[PDB]
Amino acid sequence: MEVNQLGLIATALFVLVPSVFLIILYVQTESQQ
Amino acid sequence: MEVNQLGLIATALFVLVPSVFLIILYVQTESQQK
Amino acid sequence: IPEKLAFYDYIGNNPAKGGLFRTGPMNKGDGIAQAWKGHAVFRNKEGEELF
Amino acid sequence: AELTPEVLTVPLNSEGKTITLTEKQYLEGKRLFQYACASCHVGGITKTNPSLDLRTETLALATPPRDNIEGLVDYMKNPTTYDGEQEIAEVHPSLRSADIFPKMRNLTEKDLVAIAGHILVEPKILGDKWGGGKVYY
Amino acid sequence: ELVNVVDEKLGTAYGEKIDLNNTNIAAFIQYRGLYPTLAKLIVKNAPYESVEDVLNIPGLTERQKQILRENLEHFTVTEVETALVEGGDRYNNGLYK
Amino acid sequence: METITYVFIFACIIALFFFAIFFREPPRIT
Amino acid sequence: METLKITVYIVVTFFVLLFVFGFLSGDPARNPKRKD
Amino acid sequence: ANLWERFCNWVTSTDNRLYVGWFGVIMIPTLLAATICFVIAFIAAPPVDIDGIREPVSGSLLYGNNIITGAVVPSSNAIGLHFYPIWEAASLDEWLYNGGPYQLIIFHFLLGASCYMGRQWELSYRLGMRPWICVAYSAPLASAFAVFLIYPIGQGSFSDGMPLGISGTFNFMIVFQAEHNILMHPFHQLGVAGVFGGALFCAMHGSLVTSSLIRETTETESANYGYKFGQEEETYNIVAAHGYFGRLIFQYASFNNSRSLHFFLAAWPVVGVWFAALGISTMAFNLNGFNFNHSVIDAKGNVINTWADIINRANLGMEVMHERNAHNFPLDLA
Amino acid sequence: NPMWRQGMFVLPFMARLGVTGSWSGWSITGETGIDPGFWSFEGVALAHIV
Amino acid sequence: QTLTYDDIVGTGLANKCPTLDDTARGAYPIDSSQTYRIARLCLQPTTFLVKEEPKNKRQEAEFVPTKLVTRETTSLDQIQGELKVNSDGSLTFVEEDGIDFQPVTVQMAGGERIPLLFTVKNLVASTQPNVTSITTSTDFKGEFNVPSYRTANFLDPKGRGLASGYDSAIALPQAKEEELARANVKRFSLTKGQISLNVAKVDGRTGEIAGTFESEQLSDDDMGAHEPHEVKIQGVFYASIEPA
Ligand code: CLA
Ligand code: CLA
Ligand code: CLA
Ligand code: CLA
Ligand code: CLA
Ligand SMILES: CCCCCCCCCCCCCCCC(=O)OC[C@H](CO[C@@H]1O[C@H](CS(=O)(=O)O)[C@@H](O)[C@H](O)[C@H]1O)OC(=O)CCCCCCCCCCCCCCC
Ligand code: HEC
Ligand SMILES: CCCCCCCCCCCCO[C@@H]1O[C@H](CO)[C@@H](O[C@H]2O[C@H](CO)[C@@H](O)[C@H](O)[C@H]2O)[C@H](O)[C@H]1O
Ligand SMILES: CCCCCCCS[C@@H]1O[C@H](CO)[C@@H](O)[C@H](O)[C@H]1O
Ligand SMILES: CCCCCCCS[C@@H]1O[C@H](CO)[C@@H](O)[C@H](O)[C@H]1O
Ligand SMILES: O=C1C=C(Br)C(=O)C=C1Br
Ligand SMILES: O=C1C=C(Br)C(=O)C=C1Br
Ligand code: OEX
Ligand SMILES: [Ca+2]
Ligand SMILES: [Cl-]
Ligand SMILES: [Cl-]
Repeated sequence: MEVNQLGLIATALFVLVPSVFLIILYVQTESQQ
Repeated sequence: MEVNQLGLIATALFVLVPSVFLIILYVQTESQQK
Repeated sequence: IPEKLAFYDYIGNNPAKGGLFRTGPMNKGDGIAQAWKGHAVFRNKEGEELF
Repeated sequence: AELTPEVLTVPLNSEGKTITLTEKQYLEGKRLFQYACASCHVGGITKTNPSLDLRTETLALATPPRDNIEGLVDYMKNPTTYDGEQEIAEVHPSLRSADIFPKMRNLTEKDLVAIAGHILVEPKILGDKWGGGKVYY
Repeated sequence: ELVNVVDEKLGTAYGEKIDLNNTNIAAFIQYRGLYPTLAKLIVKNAPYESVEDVLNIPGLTERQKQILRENLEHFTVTEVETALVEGGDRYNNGLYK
Repeated sequence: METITYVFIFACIIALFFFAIFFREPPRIT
Repeated sequence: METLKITVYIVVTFFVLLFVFGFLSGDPARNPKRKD
Repeated sequence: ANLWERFCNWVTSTDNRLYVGWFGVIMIPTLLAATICFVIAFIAAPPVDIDGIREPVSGSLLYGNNIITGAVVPSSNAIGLHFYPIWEAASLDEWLYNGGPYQLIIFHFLLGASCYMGRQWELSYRLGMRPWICVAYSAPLASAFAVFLIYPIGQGSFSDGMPLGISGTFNFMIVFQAEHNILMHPFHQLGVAGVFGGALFCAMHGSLVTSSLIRETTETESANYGYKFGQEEETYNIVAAHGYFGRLIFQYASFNNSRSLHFFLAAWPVVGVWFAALGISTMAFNLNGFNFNHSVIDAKGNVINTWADIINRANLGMEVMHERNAHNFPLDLA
Repeated sequence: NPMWRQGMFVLPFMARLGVTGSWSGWSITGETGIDPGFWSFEGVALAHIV
Repeated sequence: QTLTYDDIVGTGLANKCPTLDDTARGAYPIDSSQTYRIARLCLQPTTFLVKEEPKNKRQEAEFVPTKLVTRETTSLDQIQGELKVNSDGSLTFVEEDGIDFQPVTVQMAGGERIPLLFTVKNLVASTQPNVTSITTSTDFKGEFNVPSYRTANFLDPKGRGLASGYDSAIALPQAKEEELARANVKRFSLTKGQISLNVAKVDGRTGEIAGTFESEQLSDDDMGAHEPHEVKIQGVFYASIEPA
């Protein structure tokens, strides 16, 4: 299928950037006293 | 220039996955009791 | 001569002809092989076979 | 716009005599057409044979001509194929076949005239919608 | 080049008259006396080299022959087009109202 | 590539279901 | 196909029998209040 | 101490992380079978001749679909309502061509979801709860029965069951409107009132309780920390909430009784969706929406169109185009 | 166009030990209409996922 | 001992041609003065083979087995027509009517689906000369027509067709048309097929014959969108011959 070549990087960053934002916040919450 | 179309995602993930690994470890180090 | 035998006698199937960042299948390089063209015999004007 | 005597004036016979129906007759014709005919001829088409419709121009080219009261009344007594060659009372409702089409059993001569007048007046109201089918809904 | 043979046929006499060799049978309703009896015979005994050949259908009554003669001016013949005559399409071409 | 991407996201969601159910923060009465 | 059919019939019968015999096994009394 | 006694105790145990129970004994294998077949078919099944006219429709990701267009395609119109399990096909290749996966999925799903509903009764009994959560769930479940089973029965074919996919769902909706004028059916209108109203009252209840939370936290903490799981005191002031909403409208239009309030919140969407399901399930037998086509007529007899006639024109466009190669005769009678 | 022209990496290891056929009817030696049983390339893959 | 619809329904027997006993090794006399017809011809395919399309184009392509995916819907039956006695004693069957086609889809190894219109439409088939009696040595050989698998009204998934439909790719309003011409301009196929009938059993008393057939024809070309494949069909046949 002739899909948009930028679809992959768009989907990958759309998932990864906010997901890693949440993981960063979660992990530093767990590590608090 | 007719570059490899997977070059972009490969470079992006190459930067972001290990960088994010380090940022996670640093921030949860800073937040530990001092 | 079987096409398969002739195809082994071709450098594009030699595993020492590649490159570290030339990725993917061999077909991505020289193409998807379709048919043997046959054996080429070269001759000069005198008619001697040349190799 | 109104349902006037002129709208209700339709050809009586093939010779060019006209007849002017009453509004009562028009109402009777719609009622009786729905009672006995609309199940196949709703809107002036023919559900079981869409090649033949009830447009006045189609009826005029039928054999014998059916674009007048006498032709339509005769059709309801002894219906024929479009070319007049075959009598079809055995598969089309008629006074002749009231035994197998029981809704024809109580239709009087007066009723047939009213149904015929409905078939002729309605295209004068609806134009190409009559006999047009779903394209014109 | 690639050509739609039905559209092409519309540029011949098929687009102007009833083609005795191709036209679907419902078209004979356009004129008095042709449908269904003569129309069935016409389609069943097609194709025809010329329009007048329709008069050679065996079994016709004299009135039937007279009806054909009066309507020859509305008939034409073109080469049989496979796409118009396969699938029983001359008897039912999938068009209703 | 698209198919891999769609199935990957789906697979992550199913994994998320597993952790959200079996490795949830346990409800505690305090 | 024949083996597949027989296998599924056996599987279905097993679970259906579990269901019926399970609810026959004193189900009213399996509550936290009155033992019926 | 006997194995069947011990097994019954584990099956009906209130201490399993996920309750099993006797309905669960049917639910778990049937839902796993439907889930596994659905996932594999959605990814990899070849095209399916849904309308029985040797015109296979591609549903799977590997055969050119994305998440929005992909589907598990209903079984062939040639099958109709015939039972088409795997062992009825000469081969898996035939089974796939004819839409076998669809029947396997929907039959296992409908059985499993019915057992899901019984399981809701069962656990509530084991926990000493009142029993009617399962009655609330009967509304979505009846809706699933309507589009996967009852509508196919009425029309004579699982090829008219709702497809298992996003665009296939829209296809079912548009054809349904063409053939039943569902928008003009009062049970679908009650359905809309049910889900619009459910959404409205959801936002309403949410906002009113949130508005009257008792102060228990500081400016920097989430107010959610003001509630502790299992505390005996209510966490909001319903007298304040009612005092607000009774003044928004008038006093008697507002609930001060939490039990009455929450009963209303249960009943309104459940009743409405019941009527939605009955809408599909009775249009399954072709009792269709109101038909006011050509209802308004002037003094001469000219049709005066209304908005119903414009709806009709849109319905006609759907009608004449749908399944463009499947109809040979002038009426679409099923 | 054998597997090694196509960048296939695990396909040769399945074939090396006797998995040569597909449930879809082909074999890697070019046959048609073979029944590999369950232990086709697809069956091997399914077994590893489970 | 006579079966009814309810004896047969759902069994698959409805797609099977009649058979004759092993004792049916007789001879049916042909009177060159009598006219005859085939009252019923039945053709039951037992194997579909599709010719492989190799790349080399100098290797001999073979017919390979295929998997039928459209179920027990394949047989031709109730076929009838004139059975002429020619001056040289040969017989010629001229097909006139019957259930003389079936759409069929078979699948190659690897999944490629091959639809075809399995047919003997307009069959004309002749025996060898001097057939004074039809016996187990009689053969029929002939040709038939293979019309387009879809007829002229058929619309593709984007609404394009021959006697109906759009004549362009309307979802690509400003694309160049030349590259889409083969998909946009629908064409109606008409080709020839060949068939041989080998009589294996003859009931002289009843005029019934049965045997094996092999036929060869092209498959669906999707109204000209792609090249058809060559198909070989093998099976059994039954025919009842009658004085007419
Ligand atoms: C033993 C490992 C191995 C081997 C020998 C192969 C072999 C093959 N693969 Mg497979 N693959 C593998 C593992 C392997 N794979 C894994 C783990 C995955 C999941 C990611 C895949 C997914 C995969 C896909 C999706 C595809 C292949 C394909 C192929 C074929 C072409 C490969 C190619 O172009 O590489 C090119 C090689 C490189 C570009 C080399 C990378 C060099 C790295 C980046 C160096 C990094 C340096 C590092 C950052 C420095 C650290 C320094 C610090 C310590 C200071 C070839 C037959 C292709 C094929 O044709 O399939 C039919 C294909 O499409 N493979
Ligand atoms: C709880 C377990 C369970 C249940 C209820 C079902 C049910 C079904 N399966 Mg599934 N299946 C299961 C597990 C189950 N399956 C598992 C674990 C596998 C993997 C091996 C499969 C693999 C499978 C395949 C591959 C297929 C099915 C199919 C079916 C359907 C046809 C079954 C049939 O003909 O049985 C007939 C058996 C009987 C009639 C005997 C029952 C005997 C009992 C004791 C008598 C009482 C019956 C009566 C209704 C009483 C019920 C009591 C109740 C009212 C309280 C049916 C929806 C087929 C399908 O989906 O076709 C569309 C199909 O092709 N199943
Ligand atoms: C512009 C504002 C507006 C209004 C006033 C309505 C009103 C209505 N819609 Mg419509 N609708 C709208 C916009 C609107 N819609 C838009 C933008 C869309 C998308 C295009 C739709 C799509 C839509 C569909 C598909 C349907 C409706 C339906 C309805 C009816 C039921 C609605 C319902 O239960 O909601 C939920 C709200 C409640 C449950 C709360 C109460 C709502 C009632 C009607 C208010 C009564 C107030 C009272 C008369 C005031 C008196 C005061 C005094 C006595 C104190 C109702 C007549 C249905 C219908 O046509 O039924 C015949 C239906 O099927 N709507
Ligand atoms: C604003 C406009 C509007 C609105 C509000 C509605 C509203 C509705 N439509 Mg109507 N419709 C519209 C316009 C509209 N429509 C138009 C323009 C058309 C013509 C094109 C239609 C034609 C139409 C049709 C043909 C149908 C609807 C139906 C409905 C109802 C759908 C919701 C439902 O079925 O819940 C019920 C709940 C469910 C269906 C969910 C079942 C869930 C099961 C039990 C469990 C599933 C589990 C799942 C697989 C896994 C969970 C996740 C996992 C992690 C656990 C709802 C009343 C449907 C209906 O009434 O169904 C009865 C229906 O069939 N509409
Ligand atoms: C459970 C049984 C089982 C079976 C029957 C298979 C079968 C297969 N595997 Mg799978 N696999 C399994 C479990 C299994 N696997 C497990 C548990 C894993 C995760 C570790 C894998 C991960 C895996 C991968 C990554 C791959 C396979 C592949 C394959 C295929 C090729 C086999 C091969 O070349 O191995 C060759 C095995 C060896 C050469 C083993 C070397 C043994 C060393 C030398 C032993 C040295 C230590 C020993 C103690 C020394 C002393 C010995 C003493 C006798 C003197 C074949 C279908 C291949 C494939 O086709 O994938 C699709 C492939 O690439 N498997
Ligand atoms: C191809 C097959 C190959 C065969 C090889 C062997 C296969 C064995 C497979 C076993 C897999 C075990 C997984 C256990 C996971 C688990 O739930 O454990 C969690 C708990 C803990 O087990 C608890 O375990 C306890 C003991 S212990 O902790 O495990 O040691 C025990 O005391 C307690 O009673 C028990 O409930 O188990 C339960 O809560 C009860 C069973 C719940 C099962 C739910 C299935 C739901 C399916 C829903 C429908 C499909 C939905 C699909 C996607 C939405
Ligand atoms: C379906 C069961 C019908 C009912 C009820 C009625 N008619 Fe009909 N009509 C029907 C068919 C199939 C045909 C064509 C028959 C043929 O082979 O020619 C017709 C035709 C007519 C016509 C002739 C139309 C024309 O010449 O263009 C007329 C005038 C007509 N029908 C009138 C009519 C009346 C008055 C009816 C009720 C009393 C009635 N029809 C019922 C099918 C059916
Ligand atoms: C559809 C096919 C099945 C139809 C079956 C019709 C059955 C009609 C007669 C039922 C006989 C009763 O048999 C019933 O089953 C099981 C196994 O014997 C018994 O055994 C059970 O006893 C106790 C009851 O509290 C349970 O806790 C325990 O798990 C179990 O061992 C039930 O106590 C008995 O009441
Ligand atoms: C998890 C899915 C299990 C499906 C099992 C498919 C069995 S397939 C079946 O069994 C044998 C395979 O070894 C063969 O001998 C046999 O010919 C084959 O048809
Ligand atoms: C582990 C589950 C396996 C799911 C995929 C099984 C399909 S089998 C699949 O079929 C295709 C079409 O017939 C072929 O082209 C392909 O070669 C073959 O691998
Ligand atoms: O959710 C609600 C809460 C209160 Br309080 C009320 O009066 C009405 C509604 Br709806
Ligand atoms: O219209 C409605 C009336 C009541 Br009461 C209900 O419960 C749901 C809907 Br929708
Ligand atoms: O199939 Mn699905 O859709 Ca119920 O209507 Mn008839 O069929 Mn078909 O057309 Mn319209
Ligand atoms: Ca012989
Ligand atoms: Cl559609
Ligand atoms: Cl139809």
